[PDB]
Amino acid sequence: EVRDGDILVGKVTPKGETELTPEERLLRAIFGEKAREVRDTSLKVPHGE
Amino acid sequence: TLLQDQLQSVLDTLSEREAGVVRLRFGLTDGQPRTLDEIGQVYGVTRERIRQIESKTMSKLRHPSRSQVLRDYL
Repeated sequence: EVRDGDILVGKVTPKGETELTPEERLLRAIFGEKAREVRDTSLKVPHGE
Repeated sequence: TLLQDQLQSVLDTLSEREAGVVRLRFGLTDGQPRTLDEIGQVYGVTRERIRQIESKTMSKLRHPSRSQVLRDYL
């Protein structure tokens, strides 16, 4: 049983090779987690459904 | 922008040295990542002195009272 905003299909695409702000890159060192070189673009449910 | 403001409010509460080490290191006040000897060059210190104060600073940053307001900012 879903509500609106839930995730339907796990979809993910590569980003490429970009640069970051130094401030967020600092925080990623603070939280010790680089994510990946991909994009978080998955299938989710439309609203009121 | 408010994220950068929280960077200011949290980052100004630590010591005088570590502010300049992190800012001049990570390219924050200027915008460019630098080598090891560049920010130790203005201080007249060694690379290991920078690395122990910076690494101990990274131990200070994982103190969770600071991390609580910053976890959602991921």
